[PDB]
Amino acid sequence: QSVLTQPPSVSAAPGQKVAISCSGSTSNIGDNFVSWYQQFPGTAPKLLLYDDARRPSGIPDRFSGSKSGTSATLGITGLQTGDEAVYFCSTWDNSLNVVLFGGGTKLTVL
Amino acid sequence: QSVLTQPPSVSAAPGQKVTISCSGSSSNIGNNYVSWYQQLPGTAPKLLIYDNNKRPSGIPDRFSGSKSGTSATLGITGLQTGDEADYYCGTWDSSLSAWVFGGGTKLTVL
Amino acid sequence: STQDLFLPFFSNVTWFHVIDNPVLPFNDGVYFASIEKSNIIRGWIFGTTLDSKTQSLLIVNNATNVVIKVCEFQFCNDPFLDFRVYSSANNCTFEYVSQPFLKNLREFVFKNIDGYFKIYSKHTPIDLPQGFSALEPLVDLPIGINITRFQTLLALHRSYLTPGDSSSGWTAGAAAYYVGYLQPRTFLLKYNENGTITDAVDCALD
Amino acid sequence: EVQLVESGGGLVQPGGSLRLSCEASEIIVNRNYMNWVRQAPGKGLEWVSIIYPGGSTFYADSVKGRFTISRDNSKNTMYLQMNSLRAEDTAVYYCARSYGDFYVDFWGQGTLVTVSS
Amino acid sequence: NATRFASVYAWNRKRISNCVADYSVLYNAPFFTFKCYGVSPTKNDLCFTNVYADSFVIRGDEVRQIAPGQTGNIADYNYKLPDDFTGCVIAWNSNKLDSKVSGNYNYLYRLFRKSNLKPFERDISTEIYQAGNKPCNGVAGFNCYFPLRSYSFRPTYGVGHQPYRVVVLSFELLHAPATVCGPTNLVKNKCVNFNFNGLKGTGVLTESNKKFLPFQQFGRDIADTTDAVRDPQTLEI
Amino acid sequence: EVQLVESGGGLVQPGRSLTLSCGASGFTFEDYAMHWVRQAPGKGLEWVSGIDWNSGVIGYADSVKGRFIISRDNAKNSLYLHMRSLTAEDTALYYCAKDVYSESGSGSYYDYWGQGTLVTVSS
Ligand SMILES: *[C@@H]1O[C@H](CO)[C@@H](O)[C@H](O)[C@H]1NC(C)=O
Ligand SMILES: *[C@@H]1O[C@H](CO)[C@@H](O)[C@H](O)[C@H]1NC(C)=O
Ligand SMILES: *[C@@H]1O[C@H](CO)[C@@H](O)[C@H](O)[C@H]1NC(C)=O
Repeated sequence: QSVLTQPPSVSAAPGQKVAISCSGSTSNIGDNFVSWYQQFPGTAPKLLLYDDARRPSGIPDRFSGSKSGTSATLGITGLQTGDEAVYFCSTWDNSLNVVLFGGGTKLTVL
Repeated sequence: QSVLTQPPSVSAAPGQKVTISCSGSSSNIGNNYVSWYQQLPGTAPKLLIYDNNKRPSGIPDRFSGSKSGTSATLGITGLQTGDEADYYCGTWDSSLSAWVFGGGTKLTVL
Repeated sequence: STQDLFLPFFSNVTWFHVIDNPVLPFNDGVYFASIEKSNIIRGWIFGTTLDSKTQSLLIVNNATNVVIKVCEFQFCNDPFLDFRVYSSANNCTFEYVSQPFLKNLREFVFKNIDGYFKIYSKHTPIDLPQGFSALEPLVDLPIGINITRFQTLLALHRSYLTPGDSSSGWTAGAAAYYVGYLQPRTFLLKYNENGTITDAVDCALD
Repeated sequence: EVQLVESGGGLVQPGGSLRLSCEASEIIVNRNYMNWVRQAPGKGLEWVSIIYPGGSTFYADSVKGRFTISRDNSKNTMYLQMNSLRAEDTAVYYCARSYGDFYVDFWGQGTLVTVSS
Repeated sequence: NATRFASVYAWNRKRISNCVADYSVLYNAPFFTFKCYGVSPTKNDLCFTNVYADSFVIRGDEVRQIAPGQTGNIADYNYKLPDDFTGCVIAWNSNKLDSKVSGNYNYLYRLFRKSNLKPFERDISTEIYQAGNKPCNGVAGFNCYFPLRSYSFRPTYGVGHQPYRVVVLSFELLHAPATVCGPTNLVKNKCVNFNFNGLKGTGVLTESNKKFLPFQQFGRDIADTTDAVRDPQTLEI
Repeated sequence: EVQLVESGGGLVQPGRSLTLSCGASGFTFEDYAMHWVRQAPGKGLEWVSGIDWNSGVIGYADSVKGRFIISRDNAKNSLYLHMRSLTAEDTALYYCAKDVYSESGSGSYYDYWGQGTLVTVSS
């Protein structure tokens, strides 16, 4: 059972570019699309991307990014003190046939 | 013509595992579930094995049931005196739309 | 030469205003009109009681869609649309949606016969005009219900969901709508070369 | 305690008619799939009839048409109407509850039946 | 051609109306069964106001239970066809698609119930069936059975235990304008009998040149002679 | 305009079953293939079950196979998940997620999420 592998936590000063890497294998990310979800504390997670690049209307432009291979990546800039949240990488599996999810990475504004 | 075939008798000494084989056309035992009943003398059949492997309601252990292709097998590690009874194998023959039972084995302890 | 439920030529149809929309009887169908610059007359409610006691009907030409429902809401004593001011609750049976129905003069004929509702219509660019225009069929709603009383709706600005606006309220743009009742008559219609009615002769006016 | 007790068994002439009955306690015969199975002395259980929750009945080949199974309205008891008997109906009929079509969990004690003069 | 099919206890009912139903494409995995009750399958020129497609996955030996006036595990408790069914029970083996080992428990059937199903009744409820005096208390136990039981399909079983996908098409006729007219081609320019939804006549049909307004479905000349007609199927004047 | 209401949320004992019965509003129900995603407190998301427009299930998570039964009615606009034989690890908050597709498994993105309900399983 392959599992998506996000970084446990991330920290960066405001303004810089922040990388969140969801690492998997050929069956999960190497063959299909990955989407990314944003969760604030005490809130229902919401769409922040899809099709590995595209963004839902309202999706922060500052947070965008696509990666190839077995890994996907999200890039963030203009980190406002409100952008502290948890980011999930969602993926489908072609072999095991069950949707996989990322562990979750929390973003801190220093 | 489907009616499962069972050896007329099987005999073993105590301490020797006893194997009983119920064979029938794959119309009823290859597509449905075997079940195995024990009839002590002058009594009423008592369910022994159900659903091709299980052992219900705490039947004395070491009683095993297996299904190989178009055949079913019952096994008793050792040949205890109390286990002496008639043994029957039953499947729901959908072609005849009828419960079909085996010939019955006269288990005798040597 | 057709005998059916027509509006007797030169009847005197009631006049109404917006600057009060009381319930009205529905004898044998209704010829309904409207004259305004901006759409203020939005929809109608039909039924024998216009309440949850018996089955009723609602037609509304929304901003982009016409919604037709027959499910007997608890209509407010002063139904209104700004939505949801009119209806309260309902279990629905029939439902229909289509394109919107419409210094302009609308027109409609509502007739319910043999368990079938029928709506005609003619939107025109414009004291009813002295001219003449035939009303092409628009829908034929198969619904087995009784309709004896109807009431129009409006789109004014200031009003309360509760029936608090009695004999007073928001004074919107002037919206005059006319109502006449159809009698069973026999006209001799004149189809022209393409099948477009151009005149009609009442067979008992004079 | 769970129990099924059956009565109606005795000598009878060929072509006779009997109403065997299955009485159910701790269980409700108007729901669990109930079955009538038989075994002539020195012979093998043979499926006679199964009654479904919904009233549907199934009978074997040899026992078709002549017989009938029925489910009482309120007595919590089931009955076999055996009619048009022959020599091959000598039996020790049992009534048994059968989870679905898979296995026969509970068996009644046994009610002899004889076809002779 | 859907990727997955509904369990037999929660069958779907995709209402179909206001379209042209070509019934030929259905003829095609080898259609081990294509029966019809009420209408002759062989060669679609009737108009029905509603077509209901009820689709599910039943094992092979129980395809014979999808039939009017039939009883058993499937017809009594899961899917009950009426005594006057008009439609076509289509079926086909699907051991390639619907028989994985990760998807064992995707297909369940209702093994227990208190009464037969009223024709075309769906019960998704999962109330613990009570088959005893003692209350079940909402937890399964002795004489307290959970109704739904799993097929647990395997690819190595027989052709009598393998998932035979099934689709039941019911054609229905109310006192409302029928719209499911699925294409009969009819000859033009030559004297020919025409039967337009019961409008029977004989004549020479020609490309019309008169402008019927969209609310008009007939054409009358002077003295009420039927001069033009529109096809209730392809809407041609 | 898309509100997803939940239900059936409340403490349940270690062995009793439960029925979470999501709802819907403001969108066509039988066109979209809904889901059910749980989240244990202090942890990330864990997919629990899926379903399609024909109510043909997608498959359950490996940990909950054979004890969760997901169904739906497109008439009552609902999506039920009858939990059977719960345990300690099954405590979580259950979002009634959504999918834009009707086939669920070409790599789909789940748009609208309900506020979820909390199921706690303790003595
Ligand atoms: C609506 O509800 C009323 C009151 O319960 C009931 O009498 C009626 O049959 C219902 N009608 C429909 C269409 O469900
Ligand atoms: C309309 O009223 C008549 C006369 O009482 C009654 O017979 C009929 O059922 C009513 N219509 C409907 C739709 O119930
Ligand atoms: C009828 O249609 C023809 C062709 O468009 C047009 O020339 C003629 O004026 C029309 N007659 C009327 C006014 O209906």
